[PDB]
Amino acid sequence: TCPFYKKIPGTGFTVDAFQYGVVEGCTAYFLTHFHSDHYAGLSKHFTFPVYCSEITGNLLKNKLHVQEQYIHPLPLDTECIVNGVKVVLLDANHCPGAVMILFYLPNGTVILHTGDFRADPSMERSLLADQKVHMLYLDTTYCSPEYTFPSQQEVIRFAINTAFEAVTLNPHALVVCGTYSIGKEKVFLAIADVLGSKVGMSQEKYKTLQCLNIPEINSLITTDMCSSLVHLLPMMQINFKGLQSHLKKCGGKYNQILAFRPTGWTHSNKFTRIADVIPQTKGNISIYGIPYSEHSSYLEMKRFVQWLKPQKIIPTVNVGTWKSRSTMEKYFREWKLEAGY
Ligand SMILES: CN1CCN(C(=O)c2ccc3cc[nH]c3c2)CC1
Ligand code: NI
Repeated sequence: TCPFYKKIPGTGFTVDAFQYGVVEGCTAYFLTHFHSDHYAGLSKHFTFPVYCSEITGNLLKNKLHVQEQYIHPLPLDTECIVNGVKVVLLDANHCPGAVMILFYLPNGTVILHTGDFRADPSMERSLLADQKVHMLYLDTTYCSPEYTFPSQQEVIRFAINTAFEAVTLNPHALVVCGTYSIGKEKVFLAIADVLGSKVGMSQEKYKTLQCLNIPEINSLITTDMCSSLVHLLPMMQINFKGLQSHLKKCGGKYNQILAFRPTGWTHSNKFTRIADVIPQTKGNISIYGIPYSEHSSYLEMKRFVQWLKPQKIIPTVNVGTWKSRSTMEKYFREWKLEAGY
């Protein structure tokens, strides 16, 4: 059964609701982004209209084999009419193709669904600018003040400088970056760029990246592993055993591995600054966990909501426990009282 927080009232619409069979009364299914918790259920056999961004539509067609006749891509920042209701897609600052959705209900109510997002001040100058929003369906992933992390720019600076130092000291070092979904591409692209290398990867991962409309991508990625000194592997292989195994396969080209795991928040954010981060090392392998987030920090989320001043907030993450729900509700009230809405 489809949960209430995936339904848009006064419409025939659901958001990220593909794992519940045929949802009674749903005339159009929206998909915010191509992450598996959100697309779970879509396949070549899906025969209802799916509304999404162009990038998301490319991934549906080529990775899930959804038939073209049911994929309805919409341009960003453009008023569109869907089944008699005005909608707008906005960039979510999450992974490639991820959007927020504005719904203008026939009765005058305005609803913003953030999908997954990393709130940014730049959103305060989109089409949201002087738009009254009555209901906000909010990505509350990190809705607690302990969740701090650096800017994406600071984390990339650390990664570039770390990789460049290591490989300039040892030209026979290989760099490895973990991945398990789309998103966080800047990590491996920025490192390859500083090293003057293409990024080497599996055919399956290459296929995925070719769907993302990234400028000059043919110049940056390859399936020829032998030509590359930056390799991408599944996140599950980024451990001492898995990396030792990989090094064996490279045929004595390399004698050291520097590897990166781009996590979200971890407990070491409560203690350490990005400049001070150190790896776990065993012999000729080192592994850095770097806090590259594609979700709002607590402070970023707070600033967005206090700027927007919604009348009602509906959380879409951490909704399964009474303790989480009570904690989030207490922060929303704090934010409202501080800002005066
Ligand atoms: C930053 N943002 C906050 C929310 N917001 C309103 O609540 C609002 C109030 C009054 C009018 C009158 C026309 N449009 C309006 C929008 C728009 C500005
Ligand atoms: Ni996501």
